[PDB]
Amino acid sequence: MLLPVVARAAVPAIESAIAATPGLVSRIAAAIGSKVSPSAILAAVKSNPVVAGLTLAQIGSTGYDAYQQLLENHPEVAEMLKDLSFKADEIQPDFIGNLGQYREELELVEDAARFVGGMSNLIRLRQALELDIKYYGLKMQLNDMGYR
Amino acid sequence: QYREELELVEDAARFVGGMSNLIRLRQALELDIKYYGLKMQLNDMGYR
Amino acid sequence: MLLPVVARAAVPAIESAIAATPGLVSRIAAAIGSKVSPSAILAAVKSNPVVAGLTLAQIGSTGYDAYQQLLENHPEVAEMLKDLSFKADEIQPDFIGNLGQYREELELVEDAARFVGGMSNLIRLRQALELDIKYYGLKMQLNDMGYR
Amino acid sequence: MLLPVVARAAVPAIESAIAATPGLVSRIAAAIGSKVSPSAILAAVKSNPVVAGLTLAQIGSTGYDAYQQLLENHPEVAEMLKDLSFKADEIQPDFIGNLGQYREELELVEDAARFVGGMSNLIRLRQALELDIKYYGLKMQLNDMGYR
Amino acid sequence: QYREELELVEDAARFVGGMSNLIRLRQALELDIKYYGLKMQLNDMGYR
Amino acid sequence: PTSMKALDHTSIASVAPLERGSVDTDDRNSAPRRGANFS
Amino acid sequence: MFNLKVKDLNGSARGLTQAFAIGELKNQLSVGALQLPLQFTRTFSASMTSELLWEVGKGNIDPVMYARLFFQYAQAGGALSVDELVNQFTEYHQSTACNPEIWRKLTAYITGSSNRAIKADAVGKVPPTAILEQLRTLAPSEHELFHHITTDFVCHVLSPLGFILPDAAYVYRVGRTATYPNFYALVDCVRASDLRRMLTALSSVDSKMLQATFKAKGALAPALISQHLANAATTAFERSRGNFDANAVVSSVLTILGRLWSPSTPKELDPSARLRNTNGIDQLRSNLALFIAYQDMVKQRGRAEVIFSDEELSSTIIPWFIEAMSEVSPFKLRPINETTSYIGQTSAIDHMGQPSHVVVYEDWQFAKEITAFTPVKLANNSNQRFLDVEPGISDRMSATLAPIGNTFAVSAFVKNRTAVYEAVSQRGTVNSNGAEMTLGFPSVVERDYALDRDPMVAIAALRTGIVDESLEARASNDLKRSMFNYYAAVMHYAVAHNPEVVVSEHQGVAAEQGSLYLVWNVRTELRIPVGYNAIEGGSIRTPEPLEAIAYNKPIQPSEVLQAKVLDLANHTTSIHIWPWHEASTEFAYEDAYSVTIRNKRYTAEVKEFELLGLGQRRERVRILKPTVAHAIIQMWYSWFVEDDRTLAAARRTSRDDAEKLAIDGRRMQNAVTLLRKIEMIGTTGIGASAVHLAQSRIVDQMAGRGLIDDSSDLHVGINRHRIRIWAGLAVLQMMGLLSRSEAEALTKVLGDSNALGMVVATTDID
Repeated sequence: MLLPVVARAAVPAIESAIAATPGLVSRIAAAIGSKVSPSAILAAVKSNPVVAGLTLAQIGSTGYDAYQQLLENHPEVAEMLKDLSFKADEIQPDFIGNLGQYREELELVEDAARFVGGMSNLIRLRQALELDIKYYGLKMQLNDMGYR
Repeated sequence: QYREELELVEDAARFVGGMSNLIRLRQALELDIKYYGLKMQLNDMGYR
Repeated sequence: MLLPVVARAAVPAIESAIAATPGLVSRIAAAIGSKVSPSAILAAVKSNPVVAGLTLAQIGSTGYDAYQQLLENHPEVAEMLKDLSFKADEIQPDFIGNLGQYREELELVEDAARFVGGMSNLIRLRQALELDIKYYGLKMQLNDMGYR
Repeated sequence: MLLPVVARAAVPAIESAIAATPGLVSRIAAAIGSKVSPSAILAAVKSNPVVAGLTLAQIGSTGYDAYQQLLENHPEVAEMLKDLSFKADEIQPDFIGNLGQYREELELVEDAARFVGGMSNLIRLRQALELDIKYYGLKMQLNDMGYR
Repeated sequence: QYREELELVEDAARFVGGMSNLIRLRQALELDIKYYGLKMQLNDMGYR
Repeated sequence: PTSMKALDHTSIASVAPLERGSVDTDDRNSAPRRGANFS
Repeated sequence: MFNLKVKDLNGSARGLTQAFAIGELKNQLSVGALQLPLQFTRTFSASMTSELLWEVGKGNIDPVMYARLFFQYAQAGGALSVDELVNQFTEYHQSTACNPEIWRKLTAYITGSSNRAIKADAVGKVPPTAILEQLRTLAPSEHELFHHITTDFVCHVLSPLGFILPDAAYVYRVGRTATYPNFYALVDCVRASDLRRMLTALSSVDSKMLQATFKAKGALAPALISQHLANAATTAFERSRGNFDANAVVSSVLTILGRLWSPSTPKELDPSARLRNTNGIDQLRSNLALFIAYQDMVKQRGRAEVIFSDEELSSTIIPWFIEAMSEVSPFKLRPINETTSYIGQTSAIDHMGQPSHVVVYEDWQFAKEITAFTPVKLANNSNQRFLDVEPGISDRMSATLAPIGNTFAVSAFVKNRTAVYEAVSQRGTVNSNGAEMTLGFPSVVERDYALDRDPMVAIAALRTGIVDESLEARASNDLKRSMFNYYAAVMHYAVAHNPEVVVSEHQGVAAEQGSLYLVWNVRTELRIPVGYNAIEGGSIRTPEPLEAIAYNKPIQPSEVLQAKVLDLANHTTSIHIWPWHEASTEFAYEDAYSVTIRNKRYTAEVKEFELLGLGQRRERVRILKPTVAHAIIQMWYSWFVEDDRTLAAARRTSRDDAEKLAIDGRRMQNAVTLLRKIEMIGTTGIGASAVHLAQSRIVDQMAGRGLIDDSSDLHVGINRHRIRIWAGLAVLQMMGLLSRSEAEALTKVLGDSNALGMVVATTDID
């Protein structure tokens, strides 16, 4: 079924999207595999959380809000939701070879990293050196005044 | 008519694991080849 | 790192193929998945042996020599390289049924084999019988003289 | 100094490049920081292996052969030489973010990998399924004939 | 004139390590910033 | 020379682990972890 | 370290609150409105043990433990439940035993003889793994764990005759047990009573007769074996047949308890005068572990139904349900006082009475042993690999770690904490908030290291109550199962020290038809409430098990909690099939001791293989993780920086002379006890050899420059006290015990307090 807390907020979000354009109604009917009639899918949403999620993936404009709040309502649908909704990310032809050239380079950073400390430190230390000279003077002067 | 068919899935399911796994594994194979190359290369750089 | 002993031969071999025709440069860039620029792939070859192999599969004309020499100094890649480079051999529609008829026949050979000895023997013995008759006479005559 | 086995090949290789074009002579004089005269740098090459390497980086056309052979007989310079000669690989603006999308995807492969076995296996198993059906028939038939 | 100068390097050398290291470390800093971002991101994906 | 070839091709009796995992770790080398600075 | 604000419990820790357990996510939970009196005198606690490697290959069957393997294979294995498993086992057992052929075909293989008797001398030997290979083809299954159980059955009847090779061996790891039953852990342990009656039939077949008739006559056909097996395997098939659904044994018998606890049960459905008087309900009525199980039951199902006949049938269920649990199992009933024995409490009191901070901690016996193995593959691309324990690496560390052990015991951490809150607090009441409650649970952080998980999702599981989905199911299944232990382990504690408990029934939001929650009667003798309740009558009635803790007086833990290491040493030959790369840490280290002598910098690098006596760097070996050791030290670190932070926070705002000097009195006194402790680690076997070397890399680096020698009257001592300290971190750094970041901050704390400056100040006379 469907928990009521999800329902007070969730039901109108979908209904709004339907009223916005009919073109989505046919889409969700195809993806969820439900009767094309707007009353049908709305009956399905209430019934299963997994179904409710796939609908909110089909409409991301107004619907993104409830979807996130649905994550909190049901742990299980979201867990089995991440799999059912998936798209292969188009990979660039150049990419994997283009990465091959950085092999030499990254191994250089990690030699510098280990020496300094965590990567966070090295990012700091890099700035300290790049930093303007006057500052080294400034800090020296505060120590001259006996402040440290 | 689907009697023949569903019994086929559940033979594949039990082997792999929960139905959730098989849905994943199915995608892994359907997935583009380059990715297998990509992952191999990160292991070449010594990243696990 | 690619071993020098290989790399010495490998690099100019590839570079030669590139200079021969541009059409290969685009191909290897696709297969290895590297930047189309000839300088890029040449930077990749040096970096990884696995990559070096796939390139030499793409060009077999001039390149076959180095490839084998790569295979020698690197038994490691040999397994991995064999997998990444593969093509399903087109099977003839008639083949598997055409093989079904020889079931009766091969079982006949193996009955003859076991009797004689190893298959090597039977191939010999078959020739001995097929052999011309005079030879049997010849051998008999050397024994007539005393020769064994 | 420089080992003869290398030097034998090294010296004429450099000298050849010099005789090819003067434009390189000025370049190497700048990089190595040696007197511009062709006789000077040739005196330096013999003296230090580290210097000999940087020269062979400046000319890669004819020189790549000796360089590798230099690298063999001198594993010592190999570390030092690798550092002195370096160029930051130009990174594409899109790259790091473009990689961010594959986070979801690679974690999917490694779930499939662990199950099957080493990555090498999964690449095989993937082919086995993608493989044409007839082959499954073929193998079944050889077992029908009692072959294993 | 370089007396003053070389003694400066060898102060930096000893700190870091062998001269080979310092030549590396010098490059690491001179290196473009994006790379620091790149490496951070691979660690974000759980590679090491 | 004696031939150990035939004896070389073998299979090991297979078995399945209860909890799958730790598979790709067969061959890897993690390079050492440094200590902290000292003062 | 986990901090909660006891005043608002809902927000800070929802995991341990009761409002969550019975299904209130919203803030509201009923007051002491309606009530019924009760006393819980017993509980079901798991026996005290942790995982051990047990080997399945040999001919014995030990029914208790194979049962335990099913728990792990099905439950933590990612599969649905052990219930569905066991059912698919008895469909499998019916397949072979009731089938006449399958016992012939594999006795044709093991005896070799199809149609004729076998003499007494001509008896070959067939290795156990063999017959398994074929049984795979005969009676195929998707669970290998079944084939092992049948395989070593036939091995047991054939062992006396000697048809099989003894030598082969093989091994798995049984899992850890939750100390208190989750609802399903009841259902499981009931099915596992069936199973244990299954196996006890297989296990007990002697076949002595088949051994006697073989000796005298001299020979026997396979017709004697292949029957005598088939008689055994169908004795077991009897004993499986006709047992009750565990799911409906428990579901009912937790309901008909739940109706005789709750005061408000409608008379329309009232457990009848007979079953209330049933033998055994008396006892099960007063049992706690069931209650918190019941609360779970209704949390999930939301409801309950009694299918079994409300009278005649349900009075043969109970005596069957009791015999399941009561019999030796992982769960064995104990007097309630004992199961919480290790928890302990201490508080920081105001002048009036009430808590400012109050700490709850799990005592520990620090584990002083460590082992190091080298993994060995059987063949390329085969996962069978079996490790070799290497002594002489391990003898070093366990003689290194043994000195660490004595000085970190947990009680000395809180004994230290309360010494902080004495000094930092002002003189004035705490009305401003309920007293915050800090609770050390080294067991939490411990389980994160062996499972390799971010400590931040573990804590944030207790805080909000929901488990993150981003993680893979193998963790969540051990995370929630964990998060339930702490919940339970809390209420056993609260109840143990407040014997007066009262059972209400929640119906404010009408979430479920049946619900239950305790409310404690604790007598506070305090003026103002901590948490929020009216504190009326000189006793407060608080639904939350946490609040009811806060009003306790100090408690000293009477029993040390015991970690124990996994044991590789015993079985060396057996091939490990369980993944061992989860429990293994790579072992490698590098560090540089830098000192400045007469205006220069001298750095001594050092490597771990040198420290251990090894001459060469060997890559393979992997230290088996020292979790509980890394758990404690992790705690002691976070409480140290926490202390030293809270002081220097007050030290700024102190605005008193008398008090301000008491803070710096504390910090210094703290930091130089810190240091005398690390210096104590420096004298250890690794500490020694780290020092001896570090001085020696520094000497030969000064060879070139002649410079004058030291007094060493105190200089040898001053230099010495410093080099040891750096050993102290090096040993901690190289083993897992201290992460590199926190090692730096721990230098910085010891750095600015100028601890070393004050340590030497005791070695001079003026």
